[PDB]
Amino acid sequence: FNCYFPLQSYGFQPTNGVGYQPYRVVVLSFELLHAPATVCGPKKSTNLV
Amino acid sequence: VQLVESGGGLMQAGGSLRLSCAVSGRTFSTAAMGWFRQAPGKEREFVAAIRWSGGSAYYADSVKGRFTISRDKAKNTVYLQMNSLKYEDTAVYYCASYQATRSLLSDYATWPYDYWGQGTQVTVS
Amino acid sequence: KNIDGYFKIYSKHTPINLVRDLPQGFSALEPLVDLPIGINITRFQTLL
Repeated sequence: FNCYFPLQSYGFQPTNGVGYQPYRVVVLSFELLHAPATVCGPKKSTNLV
Repeated sequence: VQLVESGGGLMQAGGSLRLSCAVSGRTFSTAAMGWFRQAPGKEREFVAAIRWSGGSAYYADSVKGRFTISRDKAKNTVYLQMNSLKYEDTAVYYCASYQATRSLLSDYATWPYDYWGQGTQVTVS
Repeated sequence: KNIDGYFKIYSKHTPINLVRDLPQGFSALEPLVDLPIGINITRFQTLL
């Protein structure tokens, strides 16, 4: 009484509503530190003038 | 998983008995085990459940205060202590495994479980 | 200092001649390392 386990399972069946269907989630956070920027885009570099 | 029960047999009313059921394979750390029983000609009935993590126990009313369920995590074994045996307690008892985790323990009384042991007969004279 | 889960180390080496305490004066510590640990820290110790 008033003492419950904090976690609970998901019910994932093939027949479940799209709202209840499983979704895989990736969250990308972008960070500028006290450090060189080391993750860059594929944009090609050029000569310096 | 495979569930194997032991400890059934003939006992006189008023005695006490400890059941054993070893759980093996992919034993989830945040699951629970329950014991249920089916008497000849009756529906399967929940007896007691224990959560593997933390060891909190939930009992059916017919046995609460008389029976104790326990588990030894290191040994992966759950026990049903059947004290004050009565005639009506005569039945086949099955050890049952839950994979799904519930926030409300009482839900394990009604949840349909995944795997069942073979059962061991206890008969109370 | 371990800020936001990033372990920052600044340092400076200078020659000194004193057996009493910290020399009085002024000198700046340049950064050396930034470790992206995310480790919660509350205690530490020295090894000699």
